Amino acid sequence: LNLDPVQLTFYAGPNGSQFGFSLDFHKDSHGRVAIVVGAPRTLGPSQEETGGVFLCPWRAEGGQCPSLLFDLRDETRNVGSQTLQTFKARQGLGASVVSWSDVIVACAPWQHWNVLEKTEEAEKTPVGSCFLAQPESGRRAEYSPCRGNTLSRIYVENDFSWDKRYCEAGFSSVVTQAGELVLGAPGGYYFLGLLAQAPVADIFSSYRPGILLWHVSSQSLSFDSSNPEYFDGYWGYSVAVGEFDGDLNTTEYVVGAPTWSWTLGAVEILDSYYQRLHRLRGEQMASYFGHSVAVTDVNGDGRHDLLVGAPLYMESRADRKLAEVGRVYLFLQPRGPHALGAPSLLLTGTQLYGRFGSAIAPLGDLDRDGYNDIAVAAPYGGPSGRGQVLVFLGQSEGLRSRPSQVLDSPFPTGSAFGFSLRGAVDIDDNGYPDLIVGAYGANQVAVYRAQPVVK
Amino acid sequence: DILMTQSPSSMSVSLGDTVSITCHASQGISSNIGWLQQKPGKSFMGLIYYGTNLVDGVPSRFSGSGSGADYSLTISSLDSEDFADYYCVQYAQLPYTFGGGTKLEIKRADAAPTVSIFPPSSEQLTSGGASVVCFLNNFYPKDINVKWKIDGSERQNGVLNSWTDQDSKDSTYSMSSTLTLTKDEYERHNSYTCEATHKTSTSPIVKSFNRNEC
Amino acid sequence: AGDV
Amino acid sequence: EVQLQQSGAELVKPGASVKLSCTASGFNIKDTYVHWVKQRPEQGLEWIGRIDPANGYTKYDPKFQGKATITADTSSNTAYLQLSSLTSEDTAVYYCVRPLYDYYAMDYWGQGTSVTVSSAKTTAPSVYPLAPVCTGSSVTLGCLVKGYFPEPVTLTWNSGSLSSGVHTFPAVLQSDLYTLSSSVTVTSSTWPSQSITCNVAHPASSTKVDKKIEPR
Amino acid sequence: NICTTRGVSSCQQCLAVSPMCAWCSDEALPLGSPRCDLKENLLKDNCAPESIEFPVSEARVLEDRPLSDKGSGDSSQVTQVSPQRIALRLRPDDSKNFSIQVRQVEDYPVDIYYLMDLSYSMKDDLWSIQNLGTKLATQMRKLTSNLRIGFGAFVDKPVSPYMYISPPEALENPCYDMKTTCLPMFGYKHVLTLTDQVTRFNEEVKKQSVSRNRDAPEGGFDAIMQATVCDEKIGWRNDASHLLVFTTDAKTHIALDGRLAGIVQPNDGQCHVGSDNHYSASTTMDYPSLGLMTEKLSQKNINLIFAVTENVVNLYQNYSELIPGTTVGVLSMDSSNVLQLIVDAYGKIRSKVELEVRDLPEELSLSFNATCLNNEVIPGLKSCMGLKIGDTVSFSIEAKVRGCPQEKEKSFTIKPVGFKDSLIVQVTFDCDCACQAQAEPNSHRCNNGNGTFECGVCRCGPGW
Ligand SMILES: *[C@@H]1O[C@H](CO)[C@@H](O[C@@H]2O[C@H](CO)[C@@H](O[C@@H]3O[C@H](CO[C@H]4O[C@H](CO)[C@@H](O)[C@H](O)[C@@H]4O)[C@@H](O)[C@H](O[C@H]4O[C@H](CO)[C@@H](O)[C@H](O)[C@@H]4O)[C@@H]3O)[C@H](O)[C@H]2NC(C)=O)[C@H](O)[C@H]1NC(C)=O
Ligand SMILES: *[C@@H]1O[C@H](CO)[C@@H](O[C@@H]2O[C@H](CO)[C@@H](O)[C@H](O)[C@H]2NC(C)=O)[C@H](O)[C@H]1NC(C)=O
Ligand SMILES: *[C@@H]1O[C@H](CO)[C@@H](O)[C@H](O)[C@H]1NC(C)=O
Ligand SMILES: [Ca+2]
Ligand SMILES: [Ca+2]
Ligand SMILES: [Ca+2]
Ligand SMILES: [Ca+2]
Ligand SMILES: [Mn+2]
Ligand SMILES: [Mn+2]
Ligand SMILES: [Mn+2]
Repeated sequence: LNLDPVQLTFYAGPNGSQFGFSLDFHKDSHGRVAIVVGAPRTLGPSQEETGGVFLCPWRAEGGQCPSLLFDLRDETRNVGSQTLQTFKARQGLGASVVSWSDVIVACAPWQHWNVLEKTEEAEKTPVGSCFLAQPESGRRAEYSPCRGNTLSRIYVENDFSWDKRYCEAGFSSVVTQAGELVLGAPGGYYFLGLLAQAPVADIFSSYRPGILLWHVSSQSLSFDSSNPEYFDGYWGYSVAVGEFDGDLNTTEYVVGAPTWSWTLGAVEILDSYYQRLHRLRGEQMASYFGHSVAVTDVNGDGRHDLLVGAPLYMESRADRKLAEVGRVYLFLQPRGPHALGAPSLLLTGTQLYGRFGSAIAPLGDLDRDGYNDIAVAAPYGGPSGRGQVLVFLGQSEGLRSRPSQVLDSPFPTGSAFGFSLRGAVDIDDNGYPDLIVGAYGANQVAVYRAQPVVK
Repeated sequence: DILMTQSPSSMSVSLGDTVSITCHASQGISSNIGWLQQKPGKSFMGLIYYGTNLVDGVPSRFSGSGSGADYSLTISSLDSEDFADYYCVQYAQLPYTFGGGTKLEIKRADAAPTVSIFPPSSEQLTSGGASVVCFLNNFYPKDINVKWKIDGSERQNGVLNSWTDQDSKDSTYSMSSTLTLTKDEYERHNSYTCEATHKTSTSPIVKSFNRNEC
Repeated sequence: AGDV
Repeated sequence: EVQLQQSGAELVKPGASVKLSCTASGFNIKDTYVHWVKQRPEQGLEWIGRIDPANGYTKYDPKFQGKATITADTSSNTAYLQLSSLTSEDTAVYYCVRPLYDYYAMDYWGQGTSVTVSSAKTTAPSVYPLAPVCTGSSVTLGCLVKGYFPEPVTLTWNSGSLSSGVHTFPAVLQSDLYTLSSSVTVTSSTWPSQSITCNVAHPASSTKVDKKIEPR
Repeated sequence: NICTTRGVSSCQQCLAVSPMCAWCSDEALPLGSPRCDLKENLLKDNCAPESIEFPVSEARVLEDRPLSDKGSGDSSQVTQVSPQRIALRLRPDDSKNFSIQVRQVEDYPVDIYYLMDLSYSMKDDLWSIQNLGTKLATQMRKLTSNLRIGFGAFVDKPVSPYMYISPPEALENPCYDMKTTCLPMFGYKHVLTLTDQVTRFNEEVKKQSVSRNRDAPEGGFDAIMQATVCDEKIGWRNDASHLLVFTTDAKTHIALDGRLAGIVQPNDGQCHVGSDNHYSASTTMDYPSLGLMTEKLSQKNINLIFAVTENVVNLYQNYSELIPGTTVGVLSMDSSNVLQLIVDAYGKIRSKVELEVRDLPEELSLSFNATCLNNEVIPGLKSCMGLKIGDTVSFSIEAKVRGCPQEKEKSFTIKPVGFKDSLIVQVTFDCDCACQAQAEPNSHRCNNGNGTFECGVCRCGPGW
């Protein structure tokens, strides 16, 4: 409603770096808000794509940003009559960033790993990795829970059970208020998908450079499954957290499995022990139901509500014809211990191939009416097909069926404007929450400031 | 197997000193080394891992270093507890192999030993055996040599020695030599002697006694 | 399993 | 906190089989590798082998192949080391070890299990008094505990009354039987004026003999 | 009375009242005679026959070629829709009707592009279809005398994690870690352009071999796109039934799955198969969506056939419902019965006749009564089912115009789905009178130059 679409702020990065593929707000020790941006194709030392992370300070005019430096050299450790290897080429560092406290977590979902023992090997596979940083202090740390030292032959004998060689940890990420990092790994357990949790404080205190393989006793990974319903479901394609069991001491995880049950797609709510509390099934096959999940209380009843995006949903139209537009589902949490019923509201896209639902960002209370609001991206929507972000306002009955505001893309075609979003943070300190939008196709980030309501 | 030459085997030092143990490998191990501590009469404790990284709970006065095949543990400002055994261990290759070990002993001024010889007891002789005991108490350094003699001639068969760890509040060592013979063989001879050789005295300290005599 |  | 409670000391006969344990406390045994290390005074430290309790796969030093057999049960949260066809060289203290963070390190150690191999049956000690020879300013007496098995034996003077100025030497194995000695020094005005007694106790045979030092 | 009680002002307003109204432009009309009445009532008041303005909604044909009996031979001069063009004339709020006939012609040319999965899981299948080219055409010869067949193969995106990238020998031989040998991995490759020489099919198959990849799903949809949008390469003929046979024994990758390989760029729907006959956007462009596949299949008029094993038949039977016009058959494990199911699929394809309308004006609305089976009329239906090759059906159509539009000349089309021929309806909206062509602007009769005299009455000229 009251986002300023006239005077935007534009940050930018190297060409072809996909700057803006991921972003999040970041407050230092003094509360000074910044913007961390990921560029998963930034050039490395050997003029080869390795990705990178930038930490943009707030400036109403925007501009260029400084790099948040990480180690981009391949590592090797000969130990235990084995040879450990890390390959950061094409790793995609910055394919997902998230901030908590004064710490930044940037992940490289396709960092490869291989263990050599004489003539055998564990196979070179993308286990993924996440780089953690405390910008003010300069501290650095890493977390790669899916690394292993088991050889290829062993997996074959065991029928490829508990195979964490293709996790791609960091594909999605979130951090609980308590400080527990949760990494989605849609390739874990032979493309079933796993989660991996671990306290940030324990990641830092247990990391030392060069070790490559170290223990984080307090971590907690999810479990394999012999169920064909979970096969090739990419469990962990998208992750979030919230409160869905009433007990405020526990933190519940939300996970997206967009190809679950033979591309029917689903999303499950769990506890910190990965025990499924609820499961929400896709409405249509190959709609990628679960591509993006969001948690926020939209009806102002204290209870977090769930929002799920199915970017490729094909709406039914006249003469028995289907049109890919996308869709978003709203699930309101019921009072006390009760299951989440049918979706309270269906938001369907308009622009063909627009992928309405490819991202969903809680905005907080934008118009300050007491109900939290959201922003839905259509990276290829709008009458021009350049991009579009639609703001839906909260209300007692859930959400408004129609958008209060639409943000058309200031970038050219192919910018993927809206592929990433983030809101609910007041960056200019004017009392209203603001929205940042990424456009990795144009290597830029567009900050929308929220102004007092005009009406 | 990789060999770990740990030197020195022992060193006598005082509190507040700064000492450095070394560890040499038969080949490169690229910082894949760990350092251990074993206080006397107790289990082991981890000090260092992967060359330089301290184990949690370890004082900062400890510090590892080195590369290739030569590494070193360094203790700055020695403390009373730091006097103990220390070992290095490589895990670059299987099987893991340890070092010879190094014992940190307390240093002090030299001191001669108080020799004391004791003939067999009445109870033992009536049993059919004869044991002569020669105690060498309170001396420093630890290096010492004992020599038994029967009728002036050396005897080596049937001797059982036993040393003590460095005593606490005087930092001295002690020893107990026991020559065991049969009652019959003990009475074939008259003179019995134990000679002590220490760096203190160029001439050996001697104490003897005569059987069938007081 | 995979490609089998 | 990580602690490795190993089993109590073992005393067996040559040719038998023993099985040591290493229970984990404060953590799951399944977390990390578990190594076993043999320690002897002269030979020093020797690495036996390791085990990954999660899957059960193991590695051994080719010196202990056949002799040592490492296993682990995640249920009881304990790891085991079995030694078959024991001998005298198998007399050593055995430690179970796991790393802290590094996958391949050796940081945390148990208290250790002492193993003694001998056909020697339980034997009571023969205590003997040691009086000086028929003068100086200070006199030195002694006591000799000879021929006993197994260890240990608590030696005291005057039933623990006389503590300072005493040297009790470590025990030594004299052909499948232990031998021990102790000495004490006082002034010439203390002996034979003040009576001194050697108090030795052997819990195994349940014998506690005492001998008063008599001059000659 | 409805034409008189409305009290119209001009000839134009009179016809807009009802299709049965008429107007009289006669000078010698009585004093108080209503000029807007029935054609019978006007002639009863001595109105000049020429002065009657009474349009009638007609519907004559222009092109009425006869339905062809044999689709074989000729330079694609086959007719399967009749009539092909008709002129339609309507008046405000009126409606006229017309009929159309469609025939599923016998002996119509057929193209069959065989899209074969050649992942390692398709090991056993390759041997069974060794002589597919010939054992086929023999059965197909009984439904068409002009057949062409081609062949293409697919595996998955040759990029990690789908592809084995270690050791270096695994790139040239993905079966290196095993005891055997196989081809390097490949996304999609064209092998044989559609040809009437069947022995070219057999001998091209006999030189094929499987490859190997890591994940059970396969990039078969990447190959459905290219085999559709690369017209000149595959060789689809303009006048022939297009059959694209998709063979696989496992699940399939879909849109947005590529992100597990770093691929985020949507599918552009364009051809990317060069002279090397290999799909070149395989490792840079995401898999296609079902909506994008439906667009090109409908655009290039391709009929997709999911010839899959029974362990995934329920999966592709559900996809087939999101891609209208798609059929499924059960691959008997070793592709032994692929032969029979393609013929059963082709019959299933040519057993339906569903009409489709294009470029229909906002004003016109159509209604249909289908005549399928034996003269069985089915109201409110524009599709037939249960038909055989050679059968013929017909439909009764009525166009109901609403008001009178601005443009008096429009034209729409009625075509059966998948068919080449179509019926073109040239509509003409007649809501004007011929007397309007010869009006008197600023006439002396109407308020002394301040009006216009047309069709008898005095109209208020422009500007008032
Ligand atoms: C391809 O597409 C088909 C068509 O949709 C899918 O088949 C359906 O699969 C779903 C999921 O397994 C089935 O849903 C279940 O229905 C059961 C009862 O259905 C009855 O009624 C229908 C008609 O009313 C009949 O056709 C049917 O045969 C049955 O007689 C319920 O018992 C199930 O409920 C359970 O699960 C839900 C979800 O968690 C729980 O909430 C319930 O409490 C309960 O535990 C469920 O609702 C559906 O019946 C299937 N229909 C048909 C016609 O087969 C295929 O799954 C799909 N497959 C692939 C590979 O694409
Ligand atoms: C389609 O069939 C319906 C009958 O189901 C026709 O509707 C009738 O049309 C006649 C015209 O002479 C009317 O007299 C009837 O009142 C109509 N019946 C109903 C129920 O509406 C319709 O005309 C046919 N249309 C076409 C295009 O064939
Ligand atoms: C219009 O309909 C009538 C009966 O409904 C029919 O007889 C006539 O043939 C139709 N007109 C045309 C042009 O087919
Ligand atoms: Ca909770
Ligand atoms: Ca709520
Ligand atoms: Ca609001
Ligand atoms: Ca603001
Ligand atoms: Mn396959
Ligand atoms: Mn198969
Ligand atoms: Mn595959």
